[PDB]
Formats: sequence, C-alpha cells, structure tokens
Amino acid sequence: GRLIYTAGGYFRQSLSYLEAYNPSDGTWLRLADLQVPRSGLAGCVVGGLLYAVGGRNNSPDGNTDSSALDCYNPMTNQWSPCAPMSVPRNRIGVGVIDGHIYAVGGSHGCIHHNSVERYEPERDEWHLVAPMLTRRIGVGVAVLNRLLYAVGGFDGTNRLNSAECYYPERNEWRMITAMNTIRSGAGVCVLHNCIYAAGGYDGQDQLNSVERYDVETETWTFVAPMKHRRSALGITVHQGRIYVLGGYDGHTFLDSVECYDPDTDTWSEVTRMTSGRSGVGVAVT
Ligand SMILES: COc1ccc(S(=O)(=O)N(CC(=O)O)c2ccc(N(CC(=O)O)S(=O)(=O)c3ccc(OC)cc3)c(OCc3ccccc3)c2)cc1
Ligand code: NA
Ligand code: NA
Ligand code: NA
Ligand code: NA
Ligand code: NA
Ligand code: NA
Ligand code: NA
Repeated sequence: GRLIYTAGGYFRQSLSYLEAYNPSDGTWLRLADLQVPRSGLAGCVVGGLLYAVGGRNNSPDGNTDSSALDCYNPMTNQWSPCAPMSVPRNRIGVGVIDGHIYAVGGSHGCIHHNSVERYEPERDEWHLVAPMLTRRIGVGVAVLNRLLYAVGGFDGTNRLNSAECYYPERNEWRMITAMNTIRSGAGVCVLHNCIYAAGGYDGQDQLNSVERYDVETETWTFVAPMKHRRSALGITVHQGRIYVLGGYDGHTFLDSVECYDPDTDTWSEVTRMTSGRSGVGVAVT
C-alpha cells in the first residue's frame, strides 16, 4: 500500500500542501504542511522518508529561491530540516542512487546551474560532484542501470531537447541522443527499463506529447499523448503505471491526474488533486 505524495506547488503563490493519493482506493490524505511554501521543488524517497529539495517561495511579499532540504517522516507526520545545498536551486531535478540524493541544475536568480551535488542522509552532508555538460533548469531526472540521466530543460537562452548521462563510479557526464521534441518542464521517469519524458514546454506551446528512450537502441520514440497539455507537471511510477499530476496547460493550473498504462499504450484520468497547481514535488512510499 504505497502512496503517491505531492508536496508544494504553485497557484497564485507557492504552496505548502502535502497530500497523499492511494491509487488502490482513490483516497487522498491531507498531511502536515511544509514549514516554508515552495514551488519548483523535487520530491524523492530514501529509506521510507520523503525529501523536499530546492524550489522557491514566490509570495505576494517576495521571491526567494530555496537551498533547503526537508525530510518528511510518514510515521510521525513531521517535516524535519536537513543540511541545505551549496546553492539555491529552483526548478531542480533530483534522482536517487544507492540511498544518496543527487540535486542537478536549477536556478538561483538568473544563474542557471550546471552544477550537481549529492546528499548522504546518514551523515546529513552535501558534496559537489562533476557538473553537467549543460546548464539546465526545469530539467527532468531519471535513474536507470545505476546511471543518472538529465533530460531537457532550459539553459538560460534556449529550451533543450538534449540529454546527458552521469556515471557515478567514474564521476563524469556524457551527452546521449537528443529527444524528438524540445522540452523544458517535462515530467521524466523510468518505466520498464525506458526513460519517459512527458509534457513540458517547447518554447511556444505546452505539450501533451510523450516520448521514451531505449538506452540500447539509443532512440526516442513517441508513445500515446496525454489528454491534457501540461508543463511543470509532477510525475511518478506506481505499480507499473505512470502518474502525472497537475501542471500548467497554457491557461489553467490543472488538478487532473492522468495514468499511463504501458500494456495498452493509453492514458486515463484517474483522480483530481484537491486544487489545481503546478511545480509540485512527487514521490512514492
Ligand atoms: C503564469 O503561469 C505560470 C505557470 C507556472 C508557474 S511556476 O511557478 O510553476 N514556474 C516558474 C517557477 O517555478 O519559478 C514555471 C513553470 C513552468 C513554466 N513553463 C515553461 C517551462 O516549463 O519552462 S509554462 O508553464 O509552460 C509557461 C508559463 C507561462 C508562460 O507565459 C507566457 C509561458 C510558459 C514556466 O514558464 C515561465 C515563463 C513565462 C514566460 C515565458 C516563458 C516561460 C514557469 C508560474 C506561473
Ligand atoms: Na498552501
Ligand atoms: Na518570499
Ligand atoms: Na504508518
Ligand atoms: Na550564487
Ligand atoms: Na547562468
Ligand atoms: Na547515507
Ligand atoms: Na568533482
């Protein structure tokens, strides 16, 4: 009975919600608010704990990019602060390898980072690792075969179809085949040994298209598109299906949650969030 957690987000201002969806019975839990509102963050899980990484607090009274790392324990319904990153990272990407959290890219003001740093929960410390070949904000991250992939984003000048691969044992990055479509703000995840990139913004339109990367054929292939165009959607995988949550469709902040079934190559609407929002962090535990 693992749950889909969605933390933070944006609607008129950065949000503090933590809510958890149960796909088996369709219920939503309202859990402890974040201590500081944040949008453009990422979520991940290590050791059954949920982590909220990076983002920004955009409020009527100011706009502050976040270096914060905060840890939610489902057993206690409590957020605890952790050591902060070396730099604020709004529109960050995150992946986990061997129980370590990798924070990639994101922005601080107009600085678009290529830097990458790694968090060790047992010692509550961050350390920089090799930087990406490309500056990327609004970047999607996938972990596959104990390699970390950074997909798409915005380099400060252009939205990107490029993607690159981090080798943790070697501490180095290499460019891989570029996507079919330029995507900033896509949801990026791993399902059945392929990397999926769904939605995003190509510099003109919000996208409903979805493409997936086969690391051996080194080819991106379109699959069925989502029912809603969305950028800055949340994304996760639960019991062999992709879930996308919220995002902005060009006009409204969506509450729609769609579900992709790889066996039938179809998307379905499965639930709604309790309010529309974009820029959430999402993880499963
Ligand atoms: C008013 O609406 C929104 C939508 C989302 C957010 S937000 O807080 O969640 N946030 C920023 C963050 O986190 O600081 C963000 C996320 C996603 C995006 N997008 C693009 C992407 O993904 O790179 S986009 O949704 O497709 C979009 C939204 C507005 C827009 O205006 C013309 C054009 C595109 C995004 O674009 C900003 C933008 C504005 C003008 C021109 C180009 C980009 C911003 C806030 C307000
Ligand atoms: Na809120
Ligand atoms: Na603020
Ligand atoms: Na419990
Ligand atoms: Na700085
Ligand atoms: Na920069
Ligand atoms: Na650790
Ligand atoms: Na290094």
